[PDB]
Amino acid sequence: KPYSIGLDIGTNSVGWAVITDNYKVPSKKMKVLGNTSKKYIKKNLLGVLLFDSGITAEGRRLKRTARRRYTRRRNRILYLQEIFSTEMATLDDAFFQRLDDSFLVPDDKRDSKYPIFGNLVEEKVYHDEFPTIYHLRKYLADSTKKADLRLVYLALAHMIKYRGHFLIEGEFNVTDNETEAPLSSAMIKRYNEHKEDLALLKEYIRNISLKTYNEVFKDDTKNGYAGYIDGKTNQEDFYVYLKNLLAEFEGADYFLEKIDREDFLRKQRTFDNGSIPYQIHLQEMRAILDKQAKFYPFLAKNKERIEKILTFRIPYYVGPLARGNSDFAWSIRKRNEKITPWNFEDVIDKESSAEAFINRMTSFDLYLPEEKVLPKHSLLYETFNVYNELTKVRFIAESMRDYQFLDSKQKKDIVRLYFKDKRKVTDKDIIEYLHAIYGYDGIELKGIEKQFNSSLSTYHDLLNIINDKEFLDDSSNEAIIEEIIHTLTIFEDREMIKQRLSKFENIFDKSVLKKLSRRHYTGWGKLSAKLINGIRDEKSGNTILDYLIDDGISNRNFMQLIHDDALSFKKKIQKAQIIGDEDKGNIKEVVKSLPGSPAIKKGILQSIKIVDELVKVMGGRKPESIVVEMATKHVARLLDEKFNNKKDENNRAVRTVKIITLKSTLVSQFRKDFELYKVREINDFHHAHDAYLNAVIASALLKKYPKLEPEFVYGSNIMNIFKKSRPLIEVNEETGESVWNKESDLATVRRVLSYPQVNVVKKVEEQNHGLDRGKPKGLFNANLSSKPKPNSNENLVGAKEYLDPKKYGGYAGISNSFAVLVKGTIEKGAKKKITNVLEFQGISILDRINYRKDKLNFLLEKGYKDIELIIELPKYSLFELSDGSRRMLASILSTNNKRGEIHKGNQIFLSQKFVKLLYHAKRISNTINENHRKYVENHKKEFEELFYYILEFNENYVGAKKNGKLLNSAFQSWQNHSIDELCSSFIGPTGSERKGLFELTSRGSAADFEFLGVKIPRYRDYTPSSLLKDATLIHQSVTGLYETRIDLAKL
RNA sequence: CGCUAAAGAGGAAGAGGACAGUUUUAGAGCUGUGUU
RNA sequence: AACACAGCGAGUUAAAAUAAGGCUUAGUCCGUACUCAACUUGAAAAGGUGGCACCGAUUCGGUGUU
DNA sequence: TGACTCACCATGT
DNA sequence: CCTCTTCCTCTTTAGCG
DNA sequence: TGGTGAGTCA
Ligand SMILES: [Mg+2]
Repeated sequence: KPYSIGLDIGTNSVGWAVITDNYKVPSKKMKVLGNTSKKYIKKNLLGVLLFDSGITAEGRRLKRTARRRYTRRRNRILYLQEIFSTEMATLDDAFFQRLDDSFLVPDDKRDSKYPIFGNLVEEKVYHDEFPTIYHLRKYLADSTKKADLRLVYLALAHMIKYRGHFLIEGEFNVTDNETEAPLSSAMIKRYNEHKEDLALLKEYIRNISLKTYNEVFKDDTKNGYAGYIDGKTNQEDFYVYLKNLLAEFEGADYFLEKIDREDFLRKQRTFDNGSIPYQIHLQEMRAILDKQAKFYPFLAKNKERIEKILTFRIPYYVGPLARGNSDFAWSIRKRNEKITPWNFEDVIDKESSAEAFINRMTSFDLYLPEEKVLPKHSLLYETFNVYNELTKVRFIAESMRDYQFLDSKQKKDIVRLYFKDKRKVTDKDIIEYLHAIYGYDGIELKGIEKQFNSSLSTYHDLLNIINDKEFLDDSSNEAIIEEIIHTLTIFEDREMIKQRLSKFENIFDKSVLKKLSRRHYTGWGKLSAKLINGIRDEKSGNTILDYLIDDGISNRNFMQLIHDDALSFKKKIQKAQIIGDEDKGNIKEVVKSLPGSPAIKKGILQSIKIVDELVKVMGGRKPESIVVEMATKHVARLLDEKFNNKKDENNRAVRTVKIITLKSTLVSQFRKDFELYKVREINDFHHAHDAYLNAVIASALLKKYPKLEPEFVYGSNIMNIFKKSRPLIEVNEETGESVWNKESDLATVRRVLSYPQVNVVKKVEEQNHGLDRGKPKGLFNANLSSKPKPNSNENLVGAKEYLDPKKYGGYAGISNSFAVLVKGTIEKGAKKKITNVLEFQGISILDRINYRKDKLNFLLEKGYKDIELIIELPKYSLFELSDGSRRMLASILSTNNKRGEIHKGNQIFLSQKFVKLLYHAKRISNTINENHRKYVENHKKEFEELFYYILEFNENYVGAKKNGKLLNSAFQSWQNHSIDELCSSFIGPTGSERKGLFELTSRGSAADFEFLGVKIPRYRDYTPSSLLKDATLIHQSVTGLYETRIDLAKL
C-alpha cells in the first residue's frame, strides 16, 4: 500500500503523520527491545517530536567579546606595569603584588592588608588627602610637585583601565576655567555636594524622628542611604524612598527639588559616566605625564607608549590577533613577533587583513561559482544594468502598427546623451529622443514606467570628484576606474583608501585624490566580471555585454543570452557549475547553511531525520508524497535533493515524490468549517492532528483539481471541493479519478482526530546551557553570590579555584548536563555495608569533560566501590512508572543525587465534547463571535465533568494532592461565579498563552495558575527515587515508533 | 520554482569599544551597659 | 576575650575577578552557537538491526496468519 | 536521617 | 548603549528561464 | 523555570 508523509515543521515542534489510503493513519505493531516482557507495542502512525528551541549565537558573541575585552584590559594594565616595573621595584617591591592580592582575606594575603602603601598610617593619609581617585587625578594633573610613583601609577592605571568612549573623532579639550582636568573637577564637585547634602538630610531626618534616622542610614536592607551605599539599591529606588518619606515632613523643599533634578547625593561612578570621551582622560594623562616627567626621567621616554596603551583600538577589520587555532580570526600577519600595541603596525598587514575581512564574507557568483562578485557600484555592473533595462525598452509607434525595441545605435545615443548627462533618467526624456531621431510623435514606452531603476550613479560621482569627463570617457582608463571602485568598496578606513589610491595618482590631482578618498561605496553585486565580459561565444567572439549593447537581430535580456541554445554561454556556465560540485556530503552540512536562524534549522534537520526513519518504518517504500507546511520552504529544496536526486539521464532530473507546500490558510479554513477545533493548551497532539489534516487536504486537492497542482507542487478556493454546500460522493471532474467522499472520509478525519495514541517524543539532549526562567545560562550564575552564612550549608563554585568559596563567596546555580544511573555497591549506614544500589548521580556541565575522560573514576570518587553498569540519561529521558505515569527526568541535581527536577510526560486526552467547550472558553472575550458566549452560557454543565476529569487524571497519572484539594475546594463556587473567570480559570485568559487548569496536567515543568481566585502553587516535588522503584526507562526514537524499554528492576 | 535591478520591511553571522552590576579586601568605627 | 542591647559618628572610592577553565595550540588565542534514541559493524567517513492484515479506542488493546 | 513541604532568586544599558 | 562589515528573507514594481 | 536552602515528620 502507498503512503504520503505529512509534516509540521516549527520552532519547538515537528509533527509527522503517515496516510496510507482513504485519509487513514495505519496502525503498526512495533517491536520493543530491552529487558522487558512487552514484545510488541502497537503504535498509531500519528506522531509528534518536541525539541527545545534553537538558540541564536548573539549571547555567545556578546560574552565572547566581553571575555576578550577583559583579557585585553588586563593586558593593558600589565603593559603599564612592565613600563613602571624597573623604577617601581626600588620604591616598593610588592606594590603590584599587594594590588594582585587585594581580593584575598587578610590571612591569605602575601604581605599586607593595605594595598596601596602597605602600612596603616600612610594608607589613612592617602585616603584623607585624596578621598577618591578623582581628587588624586586632579592633584597629579595640576600640581607641579614630585609624587610618590605609586600614586602616579594608580591614576594612570585608573585611566587605562577605565578609558572613555572613542566615538568622537578629533581632538577634544566646563564651569572650571584653570584646571587641566575637567572630569576630575566635576566629580570633586559632586563629592562635595553629596557630602554637604548628606549632612543636611541627616539633620532633617534625625530631627523629625530618630527612628527614621536609624532606618534610613543604619539599616542596609532598606532603600535609604544605607541601601544606597552598603546595599543593592540604585539611584532611582533611593530617590523614590526618600521622596515618599520626605513628602509628609514639613518644609523639605530643598532636598525634593534636588531629587527632582536628579542631582541629590549622586555617586561619582554612575551609569551616566558613559558619555565621557576618552580625550578628557587623555587630556588629564598628558598633563600628569608632562608635569611628573621632569622629576621622573623614565616617564619622559615612555610618555608616548603610555598614551599608546590607552588610545590603541584593535581595528575592526583586523579581528582577533591569533596565530591560528582560532575559528574567527582573519588577520594576516607580516612578521612573527608578538603583537604589542606599539608594534601592531609592523607585525600586522592592515591592507591584507582588511581585504581578507571583506573577501572572506563576500559571495561567489552563483552562475560561475569560481570568482568573487563585482563591487555593487562598479561602472561595469551599472553599465551591465543600464543596458539590460534599456534593451527591452519598447516604443509604441504612432503610425506603424508594430511595437518595437530600441535600435542599437539608438541605445548608444540615449545612454551617451542622457544617462551620462543626468543621474535619473525618465520616460519623458526617451520619448523626446525618439521624437527627435524618428519623426513619429505620440510614442509611448513599454518596459519602462517613469524613472529608470538603473543609473550610472558611480559615473556621475566619479566625474564630479575626478573633475574630468575625458578620463571616464576613455576605455583605456576603464581598468583604472574599476580598480578605484574596488579600492573604495573593499577598504573603509580613509587612510588605507588613500594609500591604495596613491597608485593611480599620476592621472589625477592630489585635491581630487583626497576627495576620492572620502567616497566609500558599500555592497557587492550578484554577478562577476568574468561572466559579464570575460566569458565569450565562439561563433561571434562577443561578450554578454557586447550582445546587450549591440545584438543586431533583437534586444535580449541577460538570462536569454545565458540560456539560448545557439550561444555557448549556457555550456560555459554549466561547465563551470559542475566543476563546482559541492553537494556538501551529509545532510547535516547542507541543513546547517540554509537561510534562517538556527531555531528553524533544528526543525529542518529533525524533519529530515523523521522522514528517513518513517521511510524505514514503512518497509523502505519511498513516500508517494511529502507535504511540508511550516504551520519551511528550504525543506522542499532539501527534500527534493535527497528523494528526487536520481535522474534517468543527465539531460534532466526525473521527479518521483512530490514535495508539496500547502498554504497555512487551508488548515484553518478546514478546521473552522468542519469544527475540528484545536486547543494548544490541552495536549501536544495538535501538531500531529495538524500534520494529518494537511496531508488529507493536500491529497484531496491534488486528487480533485489537477490544474492547480503545478503551483502547489514544488518546481473560490480549492477548499470548495471539501465543501459539499452537492452529491454524497465527490469524483474528479473531466476524468474518472479518486476524490474525497463528503461524509465517509470526514468520518475517518474526525476519528483520526480522536485517537488517544500520539507518539509524542521530547528529544533527549545533553544540555550545554543552563536555563533560568527560560533565558539560557552557562555553567552557573553569572553574578557572584555573597559570602555564605556562618553556619549555612552551601554548594558554591568558587570565583577561581584557589579562592575558597566559603571565605570569598562563590557562584551558585550549578547546571546539570545529564544524569547517569549507577548500579553498584555503596558504603551505607556508616558501616560500609555492601548493597545492590541502583541510584542516579548527576553530572554538571562543569565536569562533563572530566566524566567523559574516565566514567568509572568519576563515579568511584563519589562512592560506588564497584560499578557494574552506567546508563547515561540525557535531559528529558522518559520513565514509565508501573501505574502508567510517565516522568521525564529533566536533571538530577549535581550537589544532591536524591533531589532532581522531574517533569510529567503524561499527555491528557480530552474528548471532542470537552475540546469544543475549551476552545470556546478561551475565545470568550473575543468581540467577533457571539456563538462563543452562547455556547459557554448554554453548556455550563460541561465544566463540572471537565473539572472532575482533570482531577481524576491528576489523581492517577499525575501526583498532585494538595493542589487537587485546593482545586476541589475552589470548584464549589462553580454554580455562582463570573463566566469570564470560570473560562479563564479552566483554559486561560484570551491570548495570554498561559493555560489555566491544564497547567496541572500539561507535560513538562509545572507552573503557577489561578483557579477561581485561588492561587495554586506549582507541584515540583516529584522525587527522583520514585523513578527507580518499579519503572522502565523508554529509549524512544526520533519518531517515537521504535523504543527500547530497559526495566530498572531486573537491571 | 529559480534570476537580475529599484523602492520598502525584517532578520542572521562576525569584529571593535564604552558604562554599569556582583563578590572579597583596604579606606570608621567609638562609648556605656547586659552577658559567660 | 567574644556575643549582644542602647547611644553617637563615617558612608561617594580603589584593587582583583567577571563564566569554572583548557592547550604544545601558549595565542593580546579558545571556553554558553550547531550535532547527539538504544544495540551493533565502526580508528574515523559512513553504515547495519525491528513481518502483514482486520475489529475497536480513557494513551493502545484484541484477533487472523507467517 | 531521608521523603514531604515552602520560600528566595537569577546580568543590562 | 555606540561604530563597522557581509549574507539572508518577505510583499510589491521592470525585465525573464 | 531550575537550584537548592531550610524546616518538620515517620
Ligand atoms: Mg578570562
